[PDB]
Amino acid sequence: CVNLTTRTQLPPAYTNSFTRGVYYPDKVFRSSVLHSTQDLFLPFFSNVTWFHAIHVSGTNGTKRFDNPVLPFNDGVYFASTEKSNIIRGWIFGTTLDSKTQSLLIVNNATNVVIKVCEFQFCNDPFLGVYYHKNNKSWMESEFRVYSSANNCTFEYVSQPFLMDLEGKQGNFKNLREFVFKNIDGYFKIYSKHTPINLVRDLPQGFSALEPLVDLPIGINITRFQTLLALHRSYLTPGDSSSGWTAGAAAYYVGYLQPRTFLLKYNENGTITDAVDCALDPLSETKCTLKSFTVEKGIYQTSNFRVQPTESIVRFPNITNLCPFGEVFN
Amino acid sequence: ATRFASVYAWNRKRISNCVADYSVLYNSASFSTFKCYGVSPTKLNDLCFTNVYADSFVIRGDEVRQIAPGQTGKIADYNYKLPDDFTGCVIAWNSNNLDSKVGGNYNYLYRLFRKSNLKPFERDISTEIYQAGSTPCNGVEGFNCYFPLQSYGFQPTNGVGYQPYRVVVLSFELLHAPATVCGPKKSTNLVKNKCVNFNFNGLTGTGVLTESNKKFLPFQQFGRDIADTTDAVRDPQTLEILDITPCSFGGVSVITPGTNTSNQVAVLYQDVNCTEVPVAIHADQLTPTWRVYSTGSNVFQTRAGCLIGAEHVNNSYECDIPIGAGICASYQT
Amino acid sequence: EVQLVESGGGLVQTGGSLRLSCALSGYTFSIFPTAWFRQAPGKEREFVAGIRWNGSTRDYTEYADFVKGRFTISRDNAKNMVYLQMISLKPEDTALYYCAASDGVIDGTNANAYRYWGQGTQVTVSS
Ligand SMILES: *[C@@H]1O[C@H](CO)[C@@H](O[C@@H]2O[C@H](CO)[C@@H](O[C@@H]3O[C@H](CO)[C@@H](O)[C@H](O)[C@@H]3O)[C@H](O)[C@H]2NC(C)=O)[C@H](O)[C@H]1NC(C)=O
Ligand SMILES: *[C@@H]1O[C@H](CO)[C@@H](O)[C@H](O)[C@H]1NC(C)=O
Ligand SMILES: *[C@@H]1O[C@H](CO)[C@@H](O)[C@H](O)[C@H]1NC(C)=O
Repeated sequence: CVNLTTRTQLPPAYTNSFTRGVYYPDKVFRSSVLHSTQDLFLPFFSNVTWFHAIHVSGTNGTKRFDNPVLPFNDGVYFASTEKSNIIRGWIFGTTLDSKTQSLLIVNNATNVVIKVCEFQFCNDPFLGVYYHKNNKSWMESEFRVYSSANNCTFEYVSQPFLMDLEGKQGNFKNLREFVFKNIDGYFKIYSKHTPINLVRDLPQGFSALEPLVDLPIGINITRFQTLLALHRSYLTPGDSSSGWTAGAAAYYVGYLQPRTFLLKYNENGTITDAVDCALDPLSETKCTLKSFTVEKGIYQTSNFRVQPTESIVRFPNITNLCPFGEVFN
Repeated sequence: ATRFASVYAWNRKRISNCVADYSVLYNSASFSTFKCYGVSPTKLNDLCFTNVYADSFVIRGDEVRQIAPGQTGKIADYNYKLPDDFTGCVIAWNSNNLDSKVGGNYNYLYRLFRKSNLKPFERDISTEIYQAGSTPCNGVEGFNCYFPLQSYGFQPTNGVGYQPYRVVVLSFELLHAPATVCGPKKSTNLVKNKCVNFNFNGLTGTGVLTESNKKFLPFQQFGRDIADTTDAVRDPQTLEILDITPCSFGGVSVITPGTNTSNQVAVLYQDVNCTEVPVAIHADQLTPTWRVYSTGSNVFQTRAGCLIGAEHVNNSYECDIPIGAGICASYQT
Repeated sequence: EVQLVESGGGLVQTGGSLRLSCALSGYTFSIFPTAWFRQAPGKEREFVAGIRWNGSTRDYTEYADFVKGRFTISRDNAKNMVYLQMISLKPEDTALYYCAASDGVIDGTNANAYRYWGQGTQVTVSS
């Protein structure tokens, strides 16, 4: 119910996705098995819609918050590299309004609230925490994600728990990767947490995203957003400046496509490596041979066919004016 | 439920975020009626319909007669019109406990008239009074201000048909979610080192379950080999992994000399331990002959399998009848 | 079966008074409204009077305009019976009077909707 004021605009940064964005297709266990599966996946090096949520002072400073309406398409890969856990929740649905039911996932400490209700989402949803100066503690006091909820159909609440809310600075160290999918009346949420030391871009390391939760939900998700633990500049430790501000935090986005992937399950059924069939001819040969190593030789991978450029239909001429018009005229 | 909503205010309460066991819930078994027109949780105990809702409401006894599909009249018209084609069952039992009387609590009224019948799935919760045909009214004692909500027979009642029944319809109108929440939780014990048919979360297979040393991941449930065939299953009730193998699966060969010489023969069971041979053929055939070849003093084990009816001898001769694995049988003494 | 019996009526001098009794049995007369109708030679059946039990505090009475201010209708639920008092009768009041009840609550003026009808009694007014 609050509109963001004085928000800067910058070009959207891009970066290669590397091998990140790999999850277990199912719960089956395999030992030292090269399994080829066709499903939604993030192609390797297929760009990333890098977004920034950072406030920097000075003449060259910039106060950028990235919470747009990114289309969900047919699955989304979301990577957050940070340490203060500014990213807290996500918003999905078709209209993202009370007109139609919508999904709402919020990590506001205490519990991870998941709901499927006709939420009245505002223009700029966010999770704003005010710094209570009486005892110098962080708390949530700007829950403007939605004005009201109606026609509730599903709710899930986790056990109590709390984490640090201060916007610690320095090189990001915690990487959280999630894959959101929506297939045949099921919303699949994957997750994985890793420690790192890089400051920007997705690390080249490979790590599979194990299944986290499956939700029975009937909403037809087409568009989604993100929720940041906004730090209200009015109530901050050491200052009470006006406007909207936030600490150091970076996150990435990715779009899944229907691809065939060869996964190498090790002796204890944990994905150690993945190969994309439609990435390069070498990978296509590898996944056609169902092996990660190819020896010298020539292998027929597939066939190609020039698709019809256009459709042409030709029938005899009009000929002499028939009595048909005369009958109707 | 301690408090049951009235028929005119029936609640479309839904159940999820848990897995239920209808068998335990059915301990009372006090339901007066059982009208099931599909794969009911009681009838079928191996499905987990997702969009299943337990409508918490109370109706008068007679209304139990009008809880059939496509029904129309009184309750089926204005109070509670269930879907014309609803998948589920209707449960009704006469309690008369919460009402504190055998006639019916006054708070359990039922809407009527209003000249607007319900749809098979809609609800019209409203306290508005019936409108007259000459002048609108909304209460008091004006012109035709009949209250649509009429209390049940609070006065003494003779027949159970005029008493409040705590009727809940277990209708599941699945639209996009096949099955996520289970009502029934039929289960059995655990058997190991024995050929049996096992059904693990819908995966059906015949084999000999055995303790497995494989370390499945916490999320992992099933297992498979390079051949894409199940070879290990995790117990859904405990963090235990059990292997799966064919029961015995052997073939029977008859090592027999020429009938012109003798009639006694030997039986070879392919790649099976001799201990399982007596159960391999079930020993249920005619008492002589086969039973003698089922087991006996002369039983030998080889890479080929189990041989019964042939006496193993240290002496080695030319291969007369090829059995396999460098082992042959001969009729000579 | 629902049975309605009408008593009273007869021949009365113009300007007199009369009382008609309608006894109803076989259903719940307390709540369902009861309506008195009169049919005259050459006249169809039309609403004349009615009484309803809203169930809150009182019984509402509806009177037709042509007899408004002169015809009174009352109901005794304990006795399951209806009184209809008439004063200052007129020659045109001569007719056969019926009392009707409904299996449910219906509009008072809806004579057809009344599923139960009694035998009725004849009333004649002489100058
Ligand atoms: C699946 O298999 C892998 C590899 O076999 C397991 O890796 C194991 O990881 C643990 C620690 O993460 C290693 O522990 C070490 O074991 C040695 C030998 O017993 C011991 O001397 C050390 O002091 C230390 O405890 C272990 O060696 C290593 N390999 C194994 C167990 O074979 C992995 O843990 C397995 N997955 C699961 C879920 O068990
Ligand atoms: C913010 O701006 C949008 C843009 O039209 C407007 O619709 C909305 O009412 C404004 N206020 C809020 C609280 O979103
Ligand atoms: C798409 O969405 C519409 C409305 O949101 C819904 O009616 C339809 O079933 C959906 N189709 C799917 C999920 O395939």
